[PDB]
Amino acid sequence: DVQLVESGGGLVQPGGSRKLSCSASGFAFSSFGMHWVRQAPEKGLEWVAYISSGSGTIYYADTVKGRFTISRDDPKNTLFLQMTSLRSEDTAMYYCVRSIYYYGSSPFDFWGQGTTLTVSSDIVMTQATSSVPVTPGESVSISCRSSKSLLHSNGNTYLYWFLQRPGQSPQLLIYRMSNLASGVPDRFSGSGSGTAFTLTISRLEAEDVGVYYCMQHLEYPLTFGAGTKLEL
Amino acid sequence: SELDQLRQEAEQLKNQIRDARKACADATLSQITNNIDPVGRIQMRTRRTLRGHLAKIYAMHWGTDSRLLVSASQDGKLIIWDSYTTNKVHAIPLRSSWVMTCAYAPSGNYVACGGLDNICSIYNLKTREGNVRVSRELAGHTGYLSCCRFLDDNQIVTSSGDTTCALWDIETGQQTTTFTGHTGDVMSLSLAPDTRLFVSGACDASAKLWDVREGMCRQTFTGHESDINAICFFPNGNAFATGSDDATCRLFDLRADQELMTYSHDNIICGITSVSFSKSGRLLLAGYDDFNCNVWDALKADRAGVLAGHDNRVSCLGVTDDGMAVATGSWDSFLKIWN
Amino acid sequence: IAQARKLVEQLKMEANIDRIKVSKAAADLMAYCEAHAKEDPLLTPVPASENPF
Amino acid sequence: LSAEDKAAVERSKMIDRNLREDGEKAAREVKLLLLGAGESGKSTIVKQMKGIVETHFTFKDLHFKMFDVGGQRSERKKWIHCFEGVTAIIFCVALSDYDLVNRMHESMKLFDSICNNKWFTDTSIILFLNKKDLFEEKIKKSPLTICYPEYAGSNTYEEAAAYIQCQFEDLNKRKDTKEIYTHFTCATDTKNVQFVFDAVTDVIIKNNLKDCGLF
Amino acid sequence: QCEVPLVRTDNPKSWYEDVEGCGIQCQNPLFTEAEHQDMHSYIAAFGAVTGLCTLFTLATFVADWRNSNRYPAVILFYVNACFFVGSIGWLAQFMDGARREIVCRADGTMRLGEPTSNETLSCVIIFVIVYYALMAGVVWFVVLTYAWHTSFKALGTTYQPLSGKTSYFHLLTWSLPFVLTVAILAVAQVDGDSVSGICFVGYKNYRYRAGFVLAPIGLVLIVGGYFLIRGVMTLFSIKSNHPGLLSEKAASKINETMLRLGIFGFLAFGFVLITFSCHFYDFFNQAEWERSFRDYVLCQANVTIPSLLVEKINLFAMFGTGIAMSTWVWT
Ligand SMILES: C[C@H](CC[C@@H]1OC1(C)C)[C@H]1CC[C@H]2[C@@H]3CC=C4C[C@@H](O)CC[C@]4(C)[C@H]3CC[C@]12C
Ligand SMILES: C[C@H](CC[C@@H]1OC1(C)C)[C@H]1CC[C@H]2[C@@H]3CC=C4C[C@@H](O)CC[C@]4(C)[C@H]3CC[C@]12C
Repeated sequence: DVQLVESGGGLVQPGGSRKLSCSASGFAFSSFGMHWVRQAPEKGLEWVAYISSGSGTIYYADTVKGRFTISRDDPKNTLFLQMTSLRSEDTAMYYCVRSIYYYGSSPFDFWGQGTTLTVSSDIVMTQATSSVPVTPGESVSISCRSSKSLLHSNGNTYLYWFLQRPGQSPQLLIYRMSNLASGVPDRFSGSGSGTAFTLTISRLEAEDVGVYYCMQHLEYPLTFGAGTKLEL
Repeated sequence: SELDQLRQEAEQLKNQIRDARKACADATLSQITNNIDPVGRIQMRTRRTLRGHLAKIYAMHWGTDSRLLVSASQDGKLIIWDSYTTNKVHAIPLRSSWVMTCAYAPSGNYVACGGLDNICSIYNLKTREGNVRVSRELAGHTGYLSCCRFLDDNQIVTSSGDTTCALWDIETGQQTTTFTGHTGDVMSLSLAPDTRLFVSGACDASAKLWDVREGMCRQTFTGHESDINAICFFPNGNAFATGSDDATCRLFDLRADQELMTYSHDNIICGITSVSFSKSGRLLLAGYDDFNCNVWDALKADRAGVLAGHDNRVSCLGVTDDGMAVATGSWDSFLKIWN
Repeated sequence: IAQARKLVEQLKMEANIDRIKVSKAAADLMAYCEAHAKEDPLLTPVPASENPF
Repeated sequence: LSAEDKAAVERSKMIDRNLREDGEKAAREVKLLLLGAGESGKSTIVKQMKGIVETHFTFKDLHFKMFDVGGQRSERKKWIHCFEGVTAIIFCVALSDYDLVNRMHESMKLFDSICNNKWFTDTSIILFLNKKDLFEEKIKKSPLTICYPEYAGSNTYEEAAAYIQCQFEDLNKRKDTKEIYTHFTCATDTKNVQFVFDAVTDVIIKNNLKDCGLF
Repeated sequence: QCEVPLVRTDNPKSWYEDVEGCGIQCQNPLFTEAEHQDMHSYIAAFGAVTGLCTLFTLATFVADWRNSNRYPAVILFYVNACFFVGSIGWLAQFMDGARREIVCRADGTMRLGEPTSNETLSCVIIFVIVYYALMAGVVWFVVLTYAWHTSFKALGTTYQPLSGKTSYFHLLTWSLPFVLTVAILAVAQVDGDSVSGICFVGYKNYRYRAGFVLAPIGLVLIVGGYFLIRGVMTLFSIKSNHPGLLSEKAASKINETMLRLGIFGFLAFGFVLITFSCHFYDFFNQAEWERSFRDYVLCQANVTIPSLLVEKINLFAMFGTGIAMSTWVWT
């Protein structure tokens, strides 16, 4: 029973400091490369920072570089984000996302519940459709086009489909635009080519409604889509 | 005298069997395939050198992916390699350091292991916690696990040194069927392509054809002079090779119910310990104690090549399920990937 | 004593097998080896453009 | 490499580092194969010094691992090569069964078979002659000459025991590569484990001075 | 026409100061052809014997390379390989016309600071072979002594202190001599000699010779000597500090090892002393010889109108060093 629990949110004065703690409990935390992704109050997801297994590799988004410091305590099973000089553009819900990288692994599989923090060159993923109404039992087709070709030389085409249901944390659906995530029904099917991708859902039911995000994992700014919203 | 008459009847019946399998042996396989043009010389270059182990590696098995393989050494850990990039995807610390066998499930979720501890421990790779975890410990053998082969994610056949092969049920953890016809330590094991019946080679110098569903010795193949340490089916499923301590490989046929030919050589006197056919079955790989592998033209018995890359005797040997590469594995703690 | 009986019953159940001549069981092995000669990347080494090693 | 292949290589390197650390940690423990005749005094020496059975004990900052394998009824020649590169071979012989059925000749056969094996051509043998206190009085009643007819000596303990020692230490055919350390298992607190420690430090010193290229 | 020890050349850097028409002749004018041929035959003899001993050691090591590649010992193989390469570099002088190609230019003047790449590069390649082989062998010897010290510190236990220092040893021992030789080549101090029959550092300006030779050799004496004394003291103290009555055989082998280390340490010390003594004798005699020779030739000039032993002793010091590195494998 894997669980990521974030704590350290609240109202901060701008230019202040705060530290968010994501206490992991229910898996080998030492083996998982951990991410931080944030979501503006009504906008799509946005990558913040990442620290690999053994803390041997770190990256940051250019927006939060220098100000934010990611760190993990493997013995205590806790992931930190020591953020300094908070701007008015950091008022967002922060998710800690586990990800394990080996041949055939499903990174970004489990997402934390999210902590609300409020204050007083790269690849661009274009989700053209931003809203499409649908009735249950039908077949829906969500599209996502990239700028750079995500089909790597080794054959892997690094594109991930996330679904965020209302008042929930986004869950992994498809990794590398073909492979179904563990515990996902076989209604969802990923297809496409380089710079053109499509998530098709056959026999849509009342659980598929929400926002579908399109994330690339080719290089290390991790850029999400604007998000396609399903309604009734 | 009801024992003596019964033993004499057994002897007469064995003489009848030999007479029958002699009556239907007119042309030597070598004589039929005399006009087939040879495969020339097969030169294979070591592509990868999977270099992680710190002791003699004893077993090795390819995943059905033809990319992931698992090697079990006596340092007390079996590693799962990405052959294409020589990356280690898992390093599973074992309870017992003494390991003689290793199997990779055809689905790729499970990996079996066993040795001198008599327990065939099965590990669960694809778990929710990201750490390889011991699924079951299949105890019940009284010898030592010499070979393990997966049928499904549920069934596994095991080859112990108590002269018995057993078919297990992983969930329940109990023996479903116990195949007991041998009179010596059962050293090797090989599933048919359809997994409807398997074959085991024992220290009795005799291979036996078992039926997984019945549990009865269908046919018994004799001819070897010493312990047979390796069995492998022909890709057809109607023939299997047998490596022994005679330094000779023999290709037995299931339908003809006898040996077809022998893969011997004069300056080869070290006991072979691993066999494997190529994807087409034309060339028979063979891992000797000369510290080198050999490549026999499995239809003509003339040697085609030599995979001489190892500083110690090759233990394990496996051809990929797409016949792209072989992977020899020796006591020098390295396992090359030839092509 | 019953072990000898078991061995006799084993050899009895092993003696009533429908054998085929080696002339046929050899032709089948040869025909199979020949039919799949193109799908053997160790017999005919594939070019480095499609050899993943 | 890509974003994921780099992280996969990082994981590979990290588990390779852990594998190396586990290897160098486990390679500093001295390993000893425990052999002996069928129903000999193995129990006494395995209990005093603390499928396959492994007993891990420490003595004067030296971690010993004894692999009591004799519980395995199979072809010994088919798994004995797993135990090559072991430091010593603790070989216990029940000294009291010189007459019982013989069994002493069977223990001599086993010793002769394992001491002159292909794999143990250099591994020194720590021969324990246990059940000394029974053998002490047993020879006064039953003469040893029934076991060794070529023995013309006094029917006393100190001569008969020394004769058995000389007959066992004779069976090794390479007196330059491998040594044989004999002890008469005593009920004293730690003299048995002390003797094992002494023999093991001796073979370790010889191995180290060989590794320096100096011997 | 100019004087006897000057040969008529036209190369700009070649000529002697205030005499543009001619520089310095090929053969060292301070020595007679008799001394030249005697020294050549002597160098041939000891160079050949050194090469033979080092090649025997290399052959003994390579014959069983699998089981005989234990790391604290294989350093002897590496020292012997370095000294074998050094001896080959020394004997490369012995060939028809090669000596004139190695000691002098195509004009006829002996080579004075000759990283040039103008006419010939043979002087540079032989200088680098000899100097790098010597310095690599010597630093390898110091690494060997360190490896022995640290190994004897952990004698009678399974704790291997050289588990992860083989790479670091290799990097250091192959880096330091390379940095030193390329530094010498950049400063362009490579002079030639007729009697020595090779190119070496700092013949004219003995400051650079003194520095680049006696500073490494003095340094390695101090470090090697220190580690060797610590190793012998360890081996001495083990007999008492072992809590388990080590056998008479183990004590016998420890005592035999202490003896070998002691005599080998004294042999290395003796060789360094011989080197230093010979170098300082030459440093002192040169100041008198540069004047006495010019006076002896001015005699004939106005009429018109050294000790070879110390050279032999110094080359004996180096070749004896090579043989004393080879003698370790005599079992
Ligand atoms: C000692 C010195 C350096 C020798 C180099 O170390 C090597 C390689 C032997 C040599 C080289 C050129 C010689 C000089 C050449 C020219 C002269 C002018 C003459 O009138 C009188 C003689 C005089 C001054 C020589 C004395 C000896 C000299 C200085
Ligand atoms: C080969 C040797 C280096 C010894 C090594 O360091 C070790 C191990 C001692 C070098 C260093 C100085 C050189 C000597 C210095 C200059 C001269 C004058 C020359 O006219 C005649 C030649 C002569 C005397 C050289 C012969 C070769 C010598 C001894």
